[PDB]
This record gives sequence, C-alpha cells and structure tokens, in this order.
Amino acid sequence: KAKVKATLGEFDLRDYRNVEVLKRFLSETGKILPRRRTGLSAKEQRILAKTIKRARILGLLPFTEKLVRK
Amino acid sequence: ARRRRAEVRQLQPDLVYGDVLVTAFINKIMRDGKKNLAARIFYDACKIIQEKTGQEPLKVFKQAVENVKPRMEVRSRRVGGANYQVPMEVSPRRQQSLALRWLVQAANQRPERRAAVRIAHELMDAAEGKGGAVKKKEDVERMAEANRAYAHYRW
Amino acid sequence: KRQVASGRAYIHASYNNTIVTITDPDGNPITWSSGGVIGYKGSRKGTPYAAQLAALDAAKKAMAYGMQSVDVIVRGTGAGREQAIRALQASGLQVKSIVDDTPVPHNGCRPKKKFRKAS
RNA sequence: UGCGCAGAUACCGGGAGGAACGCCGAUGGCGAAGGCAGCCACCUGGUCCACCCGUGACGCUGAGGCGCGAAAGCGUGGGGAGCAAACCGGAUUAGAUACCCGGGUAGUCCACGCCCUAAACGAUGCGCGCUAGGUCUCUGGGUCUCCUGGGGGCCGAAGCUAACGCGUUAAGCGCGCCGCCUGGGGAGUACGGCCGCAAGGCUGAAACUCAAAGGAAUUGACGGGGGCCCGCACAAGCGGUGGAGCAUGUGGU
Ligand SMILES: [Mg+2]
Ligand SMILES: [Mg+2]
Ligand SMILES: [Mg+2]
Ligand SMILES: [Mg+2]
Repeated sequence: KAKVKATLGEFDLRDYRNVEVLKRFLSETGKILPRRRTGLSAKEQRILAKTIKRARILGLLPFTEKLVRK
Repeated sequence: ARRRRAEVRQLQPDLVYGDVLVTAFINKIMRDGKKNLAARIFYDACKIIQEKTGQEPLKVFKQAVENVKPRMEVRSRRVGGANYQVPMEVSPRRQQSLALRWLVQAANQRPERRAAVRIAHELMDAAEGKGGAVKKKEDVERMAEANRAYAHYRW
Repeated sequence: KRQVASGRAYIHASYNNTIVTITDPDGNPITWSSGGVIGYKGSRKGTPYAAQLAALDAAKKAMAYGMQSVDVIVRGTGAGREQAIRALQASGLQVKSIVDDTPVPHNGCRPKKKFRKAS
C-alpha cells in the first residue's frame, strides 16, 4: 500500500496544530505510526513524534482509541 | 507403522449374501482359527431371524451394526501435569471395527446357552436399538461430551 | 423490571476465567455470568467451553429483559475470547459491533515478578 | 491459603494519591565513566562540520591530590500507589528452612548528608603517525550517480595470534607516558596503617601444603538441548505369563 508521505504534498511537520495532516500519521488505535509505514526519515520521524505529542496535550489528537471489530 | 500408512487388508466377499462386511463379522466370531464352525454359527443365526421376525437377516445385520457405531470418543492425552480424555470424531474404519467387535462381545455376554442364538438375539435387540452392545456405545458417546471441556486440544 | 431493547456486552477474558456482563446503553449492569456461575470450578473456568457457556447464559438472562441487540466490548486475552464472541453472535441476540478495549499502561506500576519473566 | 451477602468480582460516573512514562523506538542517539527516555520553559556542559580569519608549540601522558561513581546499604526529615528481602500463611516433597500460590515490613520515591563497591565488561589504559577494499547506518558539508568529514555495525588485504579471533572503531606495524602480572591452595584471609556512624572499603603477607592450577582447539561419550529418520519401541489389535495343579531350571535352606 502507501506510505503516509507518499500521500501528501508539502507540509510543515513542526506544525503541532494542523490536525488534518497530523491525524494521518496515527494508527486506528491513535498510536504514532512506525517509520516503515510513515515513509519518513529518521530525522523527520523524530521531529514529528514531538509535534504529535504537543497536539495530544492541546486536545487535538488522541493518546488512544479502541480497535474496531476484533 | 512408521514408514507407510498400511493397506486395509481386504476381505473375500461372503459366499452367501456376497458381502465383505459379513465375512468381517464371521472372522470376529472365529476362535482358534476354526473358520468353519465360525461360519455355521453366523448363518444358523440368520435362520433364527426368519423363525423370529418377518425381516431379511442381512437388513437386520446392517441396521444393527449401523446402530452400534460411535460418533465420538475420548482418545487419551498426556500433558506435563495431568491426564486428559480428549473427544475426537471416529474415522469410518474404526467405527466398522468397534461395532463388530462390540456385537460379538455383547453377544457372548448374553445368557442363552448356544452360539447361534446369542448372536441372533443381540443382532435383533440392537437393531431395535436396545443392545448391551448399544450400552457400550452410548457410554463412549457420553464419555466424550462429559469431557467436552477438554475437547479443544484434539491433536 | 424495565424492557431494554439494546446495549452493551462486556467480555473480560483472562487466562483463568472468562466473565461476561450485560448492560443498558449507559453501561449499567442488567445481568452477568462467569465460568464459576455455570458449574465449572477451578481450572476449567478458563476453557473455551466454560467461556461459551457463561456467555450464552448471560445473553439468555438479558433476553428475558427483551434485549434484542448489543455492542460487544472485549478486554483481555485468554482461551475463551473468540468463543464468547462466537457465542453472543450465535445466541440470536444481535451483535451490532465489536471492539477490543484492553487496558494497558503507558508504563505505569511495577508488575509482579511473575509478569516480568520478561525481566 | 485468601477475599466476598457489612454485597466482592465484572460495568458506568466522580474524587484522592504515588510511582513509571505506551506507540514513536532502531542494528538508533548523547555522555569520561556510572549512566541518560511523556511534553513545556528557564539555567548549563560536551561535541561535529564549513570558512581558512586570528595566536604561534601554547603540546602528549600523568605517581600522589581532588572530583564523579549503578545497585544494595547507613543517618535525619518527609512520602508511600504498585512491587518486595525478612517475616506470616497455603501448597509440593522422602524432607522443602526453596522453586509455585496468598499476604507483608525494611526498602524501592523526594530532601539533605554518608558509604565508594561491581561480570564498574569491549573482560581491550590515554594520545599521535603509518598500513587494500566491500556493505548497512546516525549526524554535517559539496559541484548531492556519488564525493568529503565525524560517529555506529558487519565482512574481511597485509600482518598478528596457542588457538578462537583481531583486522583504518587493531589484538597490525611503530614512538611516548601511566597502571598491572610472575604456578595453584592458604587468601583478598592475618597483622599493621588509613578512611567510614555502621556495614565495611583501600593497602595486603607468612607458615604450611600440591604437581599441578589454567587457556584454545580435537575426537568421542553424554544432555530432564535442537532437527530429521528407523525397529512389534509405543500406539491400534489378537492371544498369553502373573492366580491353580503338575513338569522342569534356579535362588535359599
Ligand atoms: Mg539507593
Ligand atoms: Mg534511608
Ligand atoms: Mg510471594
Ligand atoms: Mg572485599
């Protein structure tokens, strides 16, 4: 399938507000997706984990969700 | 039987009704290798299902057998801590044998003083569905089912 | 005693006992069952059969209140698990949705020495 | 054992409190070591690169000294959710002062002050110069197929090594400085000195005794190690011995 960067166009991944983008880097359990799936570089992947965690504290992205249909 | 899965030793058909399943039965009745007396007995027994019922012996035989085949049974299983009677289905060859084994045994347990009668009654009483064979059939089926809890190993 | 039309079945699986409880759409318990609550007692309450039985039995008690449909919520791993789900599904009592929801700390209290054999 | 009809378990709401931060997470990164993991801010250390601008050998090592030094431990004062030496019980066992289960104090956490040890491990002191490559990777820079640094891994030229291995992250070839060894047991014990509130730490022998103690590899044998095979080995069967009387052989008397 796709890497989550292969999807988007250009974006500021220091931007802890843009939930419309940042929301795509989470699993269905709202867990930060691994590099192998994000398609990101070690360095970007570092920066993102940060931005994602900042969003979570503002209330805009989730810490967790629950698996639907198991 | 490590190497091959063994050919099911085939049987000559019966020289009367022409059925493998009959000789099979005859063989079980046989004692010290005396097949003659063995055969006389089973036929003379089919005669006591004329004299007694309007039906054809073969049909009674078939239909009694079909009545003493188990569907389930507990095969034993060791695991490091206890012993587990695990219910699995019964492959049709085993059914065949248990039934025919059981009949003869059930039959030789009966009271009447003569080979061909014991065979006969049993055969009748079990095609009705009330054999002492059929006891040690519903027991096995029951013994599984009571151990239905452990029926999730079945290897 | 009210008629509820639909609500929640909560399955709590463990390696020692499966337990199932049924509630109204705000999570208030209507009825419930467990391995022990059927006959099994000691190490049999875990077996997927025990799970199935309990599960089915709880559903029957809820169907008394006329319960027709449920959202399932499953929690924990253990033998009875898919079997208690398979049960509710096949109890008539209609299965709207399923959802695992097992608790997990984001690294919380020190686990008992049995559970850090992964030391 | 325990807990539960003084209503537990499972479920929904609310609150209180302590400890640790899931996914990201790596074969990753930083640090001299010990060690460092949610997120934000402030205060602060080390390090790498590019430009080739400044000083002009200002360097290397480093006995002693000082400082840091996981865990456990100690003192005073807090705190205490989960876990847990000791301990109190349930089991298991020939016994079971254990492994398994239920509880549980010190302790684990915070403040300040002590202790100063470790498989404190890369079991490899620090620095510099020299000696093929290939491959993966972190972080820079350029003219960005790749090139040039700095770090992290594997493979391996030459060479080295008892071997196994090491092999531009040397265990190679060489210079400088430090620290350490000199058969095993007695023994990191004794005495002595120093340090510590203690526990104890550092330094550290002899008599006596042994012809060994060791390292790496080899062929076997073995494993309540792994993989794959076979045999009336087990399973599936059929008939038996074990019980009786007698025959025969043996034990013993
Ligand atoms: Mg401590
Ligand atoms: Mg203290
Ligand atoms: Mg304990
Ligand atoms: Mg010592």
